Amino acid sequence: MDIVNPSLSKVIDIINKGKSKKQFKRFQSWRVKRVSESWRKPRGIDNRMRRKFGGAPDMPGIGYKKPNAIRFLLPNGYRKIMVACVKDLEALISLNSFYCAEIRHAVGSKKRIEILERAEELGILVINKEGKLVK
Amino acid sequence: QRLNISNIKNYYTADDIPAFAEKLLELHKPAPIELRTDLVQGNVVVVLEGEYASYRVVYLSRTEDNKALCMGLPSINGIGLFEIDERFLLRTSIVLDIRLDKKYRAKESKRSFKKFNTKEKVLTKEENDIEELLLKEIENEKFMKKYFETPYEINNTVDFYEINH
Amino acid sequence: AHKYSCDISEATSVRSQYNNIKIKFKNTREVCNIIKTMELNKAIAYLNDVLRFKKCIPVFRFAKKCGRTPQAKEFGTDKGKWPVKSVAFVKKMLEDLLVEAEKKGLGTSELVIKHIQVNQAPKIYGRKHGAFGRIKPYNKSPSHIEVIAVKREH
Amino acid sequence: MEVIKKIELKERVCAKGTLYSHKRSKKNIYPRYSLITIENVKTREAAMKYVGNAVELFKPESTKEESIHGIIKAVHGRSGAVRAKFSRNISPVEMGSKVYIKLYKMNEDEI
RNA sequence: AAAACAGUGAAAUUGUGUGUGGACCCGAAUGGAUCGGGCCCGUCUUGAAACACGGACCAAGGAGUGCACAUACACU
Repeated sequence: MDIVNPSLSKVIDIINKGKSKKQFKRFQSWRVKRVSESWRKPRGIDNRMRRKFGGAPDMPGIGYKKPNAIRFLLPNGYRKIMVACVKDLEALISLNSFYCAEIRHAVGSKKRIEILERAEELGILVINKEGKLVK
Repeated sequence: QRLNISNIKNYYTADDIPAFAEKLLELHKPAPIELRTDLVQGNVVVVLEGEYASYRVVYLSRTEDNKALCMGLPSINGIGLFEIDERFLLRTSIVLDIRLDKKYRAKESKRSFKKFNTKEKVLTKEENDIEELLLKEIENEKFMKKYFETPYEINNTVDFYEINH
Repeated sequence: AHKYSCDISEATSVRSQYNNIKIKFKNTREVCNIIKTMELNKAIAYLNDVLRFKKCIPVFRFAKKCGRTPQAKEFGTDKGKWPVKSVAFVKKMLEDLLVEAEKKGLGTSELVIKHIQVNQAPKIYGRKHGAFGRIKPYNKSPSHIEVIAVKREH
Repeated sequence: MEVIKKIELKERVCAKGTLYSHKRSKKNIYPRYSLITIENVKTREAAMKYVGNAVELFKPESTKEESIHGIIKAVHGRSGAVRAKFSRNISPVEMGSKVYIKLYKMNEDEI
């Protein structure tokens, strides 16, 4: 869509290139199909990952948490709020400097048209703008 | 207040973010680079980078911070008037006695290039003029004309910093 | 209706498919594998030689402990076989496509076997009695078949 | 053919060296830094005069990028070898290759 | 004992086509050979990679609960 928050425009690329792409897969989820990828802490008496031997993978923890300012920020430099009514946009009228709107999936075509018309006149960014309404 | 905002929005006071943005910008700002002192009008120099590398040329002026202006000899070695980063020049102890009337500007010689300029060569009045000045200082001198024609070659048998230029 | 397993134009092609056939799965795919990309008249000629024990079907995937044979050298291997029951069925199936080709107004020549595939059909259950008062399975493994032939652009 | 010309241009103006290892202990490797030897430089005092200089790895058979740039950061050991940093990490397949030393200094940010 | 809708139609497992590798995971890369680190989990045990036991594969089900009687804490 190629849009950016004006307050961060000259900084956003540093921020984006700085985000981690680490994944914390569950131990041995690569060995048997019955174990999903979702993280669970290992609790075995012998387990090599719990005991932190070199060569085993890394475990999650507080050290990896991002700085408080950068956290929750989308790649366009805004935070997101969910909307499903015309009367919801009315809340964003004070916050449009830092927040943007994302219309919920279940809202149908006829109603979406009414949301977008209101978004234009109030000056609010909607990130699902194209959505289903491309046809 | 409407229920969408009383929960989601609560994560951060985002009014603080401008202060963070400034501090981050400061930290990743480039360091300064020093303008050199060692070069005098009419010094011969050797080009180290880009399409004209290996040739001797004559230094004319500082231009735009680290940018400097040089002339080849379109008759002798075919190189015209150009601009380059002043660090891409190796100094040598020969100085010609040229003095110029006015400031002039030319295309930059970027470090990354795709293709050679084998053809399409022409000259301006100022290129003509400056050649017809430089040439006078060169004609009177013994082997100087040939000196400008042979490319430079680094000695492959001794450490560079042992040699003098 | 039937969704054939790939996309080729209705003009310039001829097709057939069958379900739950009562020829043996593993034998049938070794037959189909070797006649892929072959010209239709060549295919019918080759399969006639297999019925007479003059040429063989080579084996590559379902092939453990199989016999070695001088006829396999034509395909750069030692191992081959003569599965008569599967060959008779495939031969009939291919001959019918030449009827369709002629009737449709393509030539009887320049047709090439572009697609052919075999799939497993559901098992038919049976039993055998063993020693010490046991009963063990004795099932049958049928198959499904598709073919598409196209005219060479040349 | 531009490749044949770009080589001869570089050959006339640079010193030559070879890439031989990453920075490593007996057990672990640190692939962000690489070790180079320069042709006729054979003491630590001689090698100090190159700290700060630009280096280039040129690879004509590459489909992505024809050359990688870097900088010499420090001397290593007592027999004139050095440590350098490049814009991208050097692959183990690229060890043994020829490197060019460029006779001008650059800043750590430029690479 | 099993067996609901002539709905939707996951995983194990099979064939065909197209790509990438020779058990696989983590860290770092190339146009391209690869480099460094890692023994199979759960469990009793002073001590498990064990020549200790359980585990062929996938789905679904599957184990600190309710009442009575004294009790210490927090809240009214």
